[PDB]
Formats: sequence, C-alpha cells, structure tokens
Amino acid sequence: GTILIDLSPDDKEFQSVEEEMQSTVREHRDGGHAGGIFNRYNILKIQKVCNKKLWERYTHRRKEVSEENHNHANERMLFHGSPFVNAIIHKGFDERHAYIGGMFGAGIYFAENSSKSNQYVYGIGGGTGCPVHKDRSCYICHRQLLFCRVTLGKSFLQFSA
Amino acid sequence: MAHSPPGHHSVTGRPSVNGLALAEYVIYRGEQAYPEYLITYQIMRPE
Ligand SMILES: CN1CCN(C(=O)c2ccc(-c3cc(=O)c4ccccc4o3)cc2)CC1
Ligand SMILES: [Zn+2]
Repeated sequence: GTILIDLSPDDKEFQSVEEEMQSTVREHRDGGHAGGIFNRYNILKIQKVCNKKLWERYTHRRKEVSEENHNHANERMLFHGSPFVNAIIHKGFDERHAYIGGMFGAGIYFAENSSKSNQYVYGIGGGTGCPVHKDRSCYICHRQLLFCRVTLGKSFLQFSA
Repeated sequence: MAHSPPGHHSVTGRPSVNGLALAEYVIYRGEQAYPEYLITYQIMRPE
C-alpha cells in the first residue's frame, strides 16, 4: 500500500527538505571513517512516502502519547539512515529495527544531523561501504535517507559524550 | 525492543563534549515514527 510521489526541485517542500539535509551536515569524530568525507550532498531525488495504514498507525499512537502529555506530542522531523530503508517505507518501523547495541538501549535511533544518519546507510559503522565498490566514502553510488515525523512525547534526557 | 524509561515516551541523547553535535533520539515503539520523505543523494567530494 505504499506509493512514492516525486517532488519537483521547484516545489517549496523539496527546497525545505533539501535545506534541512544540507544545513545539518557536521564533521564527525571518526574523520569520515563511517559515512565518508564530505561537507555537502548532491540531492538527486526527494519523494513523499504515502501509506494510509502506516499514517493512521502513526496518528493513533500520536494521539495516545499526546493525551499522556498535556496534549503535546512533541513531534519532530528527524533523519534515519539504514540498510533496511526498503522495509521501512513498505512495512513501517517496528521491533525488528531495534538497535540492540545502541548506547540508549534497544530502540530505533534518529538524528538531528543528517550526516549522523548518513553514517548508518551502509550499516553500523558504515559496514563495508557501498555494495558496488566496498567504499564507505563512495562518491558515485546513490544513497538513501529517510526524513521522518517522530513523536517524542515526554523525553528522558541523557547527557552523554 | 527495550522499554522506554518509566514515565517517558522516548530518550534524548544530548551531546556533552562535541559542542557542535546536535541531539539524537530513541523511540521504543515503531508506531511513534512515520517515514515521510525518502531522499536519494550522493555525498560530494570536497574541492
Ligand atoms: C536489527 N538490528 C538493527 C540495528 N542495525 C542497524 O543496522 C542499524 C541501522 C540504523 C541505525 C541508526 C540510524 C540512524 O539514523 C541513527 C541516528 C543517530 C544515532 C544512531 C543511528 O542509528 C542503527 C543501527 C542492525 C540490525
Ligand atoms: Zn560505490
């Protein structure tokens, strides 16, 4: 039930999503080991992900959270980079995506920095890099990120290095 | 999937050394995220 609709580069919605992508690149403490070396991206395509059932599933849970938190879902737009992006757009997020070795326990991780999510496109630590060239800094191969609507509700604050 | 800390719906990972890093977040229910945009891109080699 998922359909992907292409946005035009002339669309304000394309432009605002590209800007959040571009403006949230930072340098990483691994010197580029995991996601590669770059200051900016070449955006090739932005598609809106449309699934009525997955949407209604998200809005139902959003209402539950909101009602537990003085009518405040605390909703954010955040990045997610994963080898399992195809499973996510078709089936949604679920417990099979829980990151067992994650520093905040077995959950699903999102980033404000697009470049942090980029570090996971080809797997934990960048895996072995792109399928074609085995290069975590490949400048040729097309990569994919999700820009996601995320319900935080009341969030537990972990101060960390 | 672990549980959210009692009384909370998510965890925020605040950066406390790298002053330029933005926050990271963790949810423990798949229904608390919707994958709204799929972005296809290349990283660009700095000049
Ligand atoms: C079932 N296991 C899920 C975790 N695995 C992942 O490959 C995985 C994919 C994406 C992420 C991911 C994706 C992110 O976008 C992200 C952003 C901030 C901090 C951490 C982040 O981690 C983590 C792990 C291995 C399989
Ligand atoms: Zn490649």
